[PDB]
Amino acid sequence: MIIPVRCFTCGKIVGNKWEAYLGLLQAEYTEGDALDALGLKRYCCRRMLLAHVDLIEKLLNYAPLEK
Amino acid sequence: YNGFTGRKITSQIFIGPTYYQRLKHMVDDKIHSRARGPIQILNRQPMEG
Amino acid sequence: PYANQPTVRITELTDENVKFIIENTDLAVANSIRRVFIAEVPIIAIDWVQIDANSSVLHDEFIAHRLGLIPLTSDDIVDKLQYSRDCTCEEFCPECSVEFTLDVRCNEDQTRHVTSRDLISNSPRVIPVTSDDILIVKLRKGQELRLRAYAKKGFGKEHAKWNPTAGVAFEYDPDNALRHTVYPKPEEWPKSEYSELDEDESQAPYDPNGKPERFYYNVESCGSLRPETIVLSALSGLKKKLSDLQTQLSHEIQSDV
Amino acid sequence: YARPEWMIVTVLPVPPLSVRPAVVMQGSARNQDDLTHKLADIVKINNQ
Amino acid sequence: MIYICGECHTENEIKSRDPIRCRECGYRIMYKKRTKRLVVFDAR
RNA sequence: UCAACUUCAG
Ligand SMILES: CO[C@@H]1[C@H](O)[C@H](n2cnc3c(=O)nc(N)[nH]c32)O[C@H]1COP(=O)(O)OP(=O)(O)OP(=O)(O)O
Ligand SMILES: [Zn+2]
Ligand SMILES: [Zn+2]
Ligand SMILES: [Zn+2]
Repeated sequence: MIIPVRCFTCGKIVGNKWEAYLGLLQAEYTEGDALDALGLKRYCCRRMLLAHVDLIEKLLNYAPLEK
Repeated sequence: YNGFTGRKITSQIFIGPTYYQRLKHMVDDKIHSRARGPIQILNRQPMEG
Repeated sequence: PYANQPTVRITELTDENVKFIIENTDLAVANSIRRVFIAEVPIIAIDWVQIDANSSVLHDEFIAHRLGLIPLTSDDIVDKLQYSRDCTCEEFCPECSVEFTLDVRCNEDQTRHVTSRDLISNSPRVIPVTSDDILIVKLRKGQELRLRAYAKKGFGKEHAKWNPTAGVAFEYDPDNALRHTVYPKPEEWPKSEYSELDEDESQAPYDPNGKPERFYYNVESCGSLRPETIVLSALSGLKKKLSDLQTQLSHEIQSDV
Repeated sequence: YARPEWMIVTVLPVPPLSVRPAVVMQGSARNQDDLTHKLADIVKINNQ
Repeated sequence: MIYICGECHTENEIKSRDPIRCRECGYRIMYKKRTKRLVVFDAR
């Protein structure tokens, strides 16, 4: 639903890298090159960003219960 | 490398990222125990479920 | 009949990484030092959360989980802080904990990214490794998150939120000479980065009298503790565990006498 | 123990209320067992 | 108590034994609104 | 509450 803080396998903080990853993808970088630029090295950490599905954006479309 | 002792495991081990699913069957929903609980009216035997 | 004298050579030292080599040491000692890196180095992390208002899409305990996983600078005061169990005061106090506050509302139309920067600490030494930022939640307009949190000292054996390190790379015998791992086809196997072999030779010749020594470590910090001080604190903590064990052992031996 | 005449039903045994319990819902209502309804039908026809 | 309206998201106070209809919108789905007492969550 | 139905588990 939202990018997890810390990769499950090792624990490196991946929560701060999702917006940068999306921006680098917008730039032109391939997924692998963006992952390298963000500093993700082990495939455990690259799985976190590469496989992430951001549903929080779809859930934010619904109006809040209390405004 | 063995986690407990640090020695290399002699047989090299197949590791990779595989997709796993968490099925709805969980132990907390299944654990049950009975000891002189409620009893049916007709049979006067322990209840079901 | 006595302990060997180990030697350390630090190859790389960066704000995020320490690559070092320990020579003339046992495999058990080396592995347990790595194990203490992972699980027995004290750190500061959020362990008490009280959410006054959470209208975000994520439920309260989801927010609490994410807050706990956020790293917090624990370089100096983690040694000064006491465990909550040790502290005499009831619940939590400045000596046993650090207080954080979050008061974010998305008044604007554009989505508000609540980050670790929005967490405000009562003591300046502990900050959420902000000096991007870890994203706690995204808030739509009209959605508000308010909470108070308390961060306590602890180590990774309790919970992975207290792990000071990301990945501890531990390698010994880079070229297989003790045959601790027996390759079915040695040539297919990639050379290690620490390997000194020529490209033609897949494995070093079997050393019958050899013993695992010259262990190579790469310790990556999570940012809470400096990677150097992770290793130093681990060595000191293992020594303290051994000394406590010796004290209790001496007491029980005296009792038996 | 068994005479052939006794096989023909001249007296119908009505089982005790233990055999045919009254199913109570919320105290608002008391459903009756299938046996109670069938016995009610038998009593009605017998009275007729 | 005070019930937040399902549609117009305006808090309305409805007494007991009173029909559940928000004033000014008429929606018939209300929500109880979060409790004042606070619950401690271990971040674990 | 009880009967019925369906869906699952091994
Ligand atoms: C091995 O035999 C068992 C038992 O006989 C018992 N059992 C299961 N279903 C039934 C049933 O409907 N009726 C009756 N009476 N017994 C039943 O289950 C059988 C196997 O079934 P399976 O073949 O699916 O076992 P996997 O080979 O599939 O095991 P995986 O790798 O998933 O763990
Ligand atoms: Zn990882
Ligand atoms: Zn205290
Ligand atoms: Zn309304």
